[PDB]
Amino acid sequence: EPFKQQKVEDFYDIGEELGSGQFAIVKKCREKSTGLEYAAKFIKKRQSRASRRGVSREEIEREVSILRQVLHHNVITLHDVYENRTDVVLILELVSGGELFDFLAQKESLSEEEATSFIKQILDGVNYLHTKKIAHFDLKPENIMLLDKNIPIPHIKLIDFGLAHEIEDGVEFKNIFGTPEFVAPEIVNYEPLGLEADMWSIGVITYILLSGASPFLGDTKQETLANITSVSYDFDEEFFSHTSELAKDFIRKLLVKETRKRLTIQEALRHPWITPVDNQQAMVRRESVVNLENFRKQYVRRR
Repeated sequence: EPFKQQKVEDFYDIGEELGSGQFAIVKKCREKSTGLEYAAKFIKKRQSRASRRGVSREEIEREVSILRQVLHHNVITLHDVYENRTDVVLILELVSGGELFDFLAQKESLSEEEATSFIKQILDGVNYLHTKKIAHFDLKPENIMLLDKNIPIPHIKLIDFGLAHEIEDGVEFKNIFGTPEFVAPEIVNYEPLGLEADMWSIGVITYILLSGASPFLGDTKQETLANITSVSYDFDEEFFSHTSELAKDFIRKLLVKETRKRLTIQEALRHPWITPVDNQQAMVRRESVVNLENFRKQYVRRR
């Protein structure tokens, strides 16, 4: 339905900053009428076409269209949409538990069983999207949030659908976007895009989650892109000495250039590392640990 033309401030209390993109600013908010808390995403609108600042009507309407479709316990929910002269404001589910990687860095120990549990949460959210032919296109640790960091096993919420796109039958979608470190070769090569790009990103997130190291990240953006296109990564024993074989197989099957060869979200969920076939493989996963020393070190370096 239409965006609300009323003043956001007239119906919402505005609190602290939660974050921002280049073209958006997210703030904690409360609906005066209900007393309920949400997050208000203020997206700056473009003036005409050649504007350096602002997001286009098409891109704003796409994000809204996608968010209005999604109702899943591992995905952020949309509440309301407002529009003024400068901004289109998205009223979203309040997510305030911080980044998953922040929480993990806090743990005294982490087993691969625990790790897979969090990974499955992401996989469950992505599956829901992919079933609806929706690609997220921006899967990275920043966009992997939690509701509450104070329950034993926190619940993951996938956020920021600014780059999300509905995959159409027989329509070629080609674009260059996202954070270099996490993008699939087809993005870099300006080649047809689909749901496969998300699966590559999951492989990168898993890699970092288990090691602290990033598979393709170089000294510069130039190096990073060269590594991605040539698929040049390793399981160095400095970072992967504790890692199980199935964990490496899971990643190895996700970091594949050929899109048709890469695991689908369904194939990823069935994979023995996520889903043990017998008690043996379940116990191997249970006893395998993540070196949080390396994970923590590298995460603080991201701060």
